Amino acid sequence: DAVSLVERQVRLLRERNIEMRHRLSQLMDVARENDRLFDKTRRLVLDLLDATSLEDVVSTVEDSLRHEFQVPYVSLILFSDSRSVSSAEAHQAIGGLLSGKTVCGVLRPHELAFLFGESDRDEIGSAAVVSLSFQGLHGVLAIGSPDPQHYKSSLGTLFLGYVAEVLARVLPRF
Amino acid sequence: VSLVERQVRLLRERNIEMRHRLSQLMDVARENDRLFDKTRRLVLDLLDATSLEDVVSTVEDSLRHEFQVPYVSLILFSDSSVSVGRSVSSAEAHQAIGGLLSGGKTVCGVLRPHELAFLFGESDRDEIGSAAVVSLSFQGLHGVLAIGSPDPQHYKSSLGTLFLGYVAEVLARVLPRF
Repeated sequence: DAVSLVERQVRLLRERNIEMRHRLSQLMDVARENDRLFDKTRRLVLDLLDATSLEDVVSTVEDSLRHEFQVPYVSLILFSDSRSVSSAEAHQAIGGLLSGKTVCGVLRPHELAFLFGESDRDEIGSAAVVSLSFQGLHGVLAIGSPDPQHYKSSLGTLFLGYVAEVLARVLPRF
Repeated sequence: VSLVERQVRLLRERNIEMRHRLSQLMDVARENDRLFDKTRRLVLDLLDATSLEDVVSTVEDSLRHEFQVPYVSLILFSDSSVSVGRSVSSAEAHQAIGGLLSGGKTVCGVLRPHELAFLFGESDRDEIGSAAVVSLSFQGLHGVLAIGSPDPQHYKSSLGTLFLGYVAEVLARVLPRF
């Protein structure tokens, strides 16, 4: 009885210590990931600020999103009356999507077609899109993944809005 | 009964040490989230700055009241020094803290009295325990940015390392425009 009590103290302490090892490990994982997202975002921001052409801006954003952030599907479409479409062509295709806020989850078939092309549409389960606007509408930036759980919430798609904020301020310089 | 007593004693120590370790890790994660957000906002505010005054004012107000740093120094270098904020000549800067301007590192966030007195105007700068200093250079040396804390271990923090350096890089790029 006296030993059974202290034995139970040992079981309870072990359970607690195992539980805290799980939390510690889970916290160290998210810490490491935020360090990455932070570093990749920094390099993106500085590379965008140091861009000398519109082509270098586009290349920077696509290279980073695809190969630093490991986004399966990336679409950056700039609007121009001069890839890029007319603003009027953009509203004809996907008008009803743009209206500062990030839209995510299951987009409509015809919107996935315009952003990601006919082929890729079908392998995209979730997607997040944002308008590139700062003192004018400069285009649209979209990211997509086959996992429909990825890019369903604001949490998973938060970086997209941060990039769009900076990218939208950089596009007018060209 | 003494094997089981010995077991409980070591399990308790281990348990206590883990709790504290996990607690600190949670505090650090929370502070880093707060700092990520303030940095994001500062970067955009800087890109949106419409003047030199707006640039320097935004940095100092943000670092002091958003980041909540107790000691803040922003000095711009200029021969013809005319400004609301602090402005000294590059020559004068280098006489006081030139080793750090040239890209040098301090030993354990410890500045020397004359360096503290050059960087920090706060009447209680004598209470600074550690500091981080970074020069503002991008296609030229534009000035110096410095933060200080009463805590001697603060120079090792994510603020002192990551965030300050990134703020400096954006600030160094934006200053040339004015």
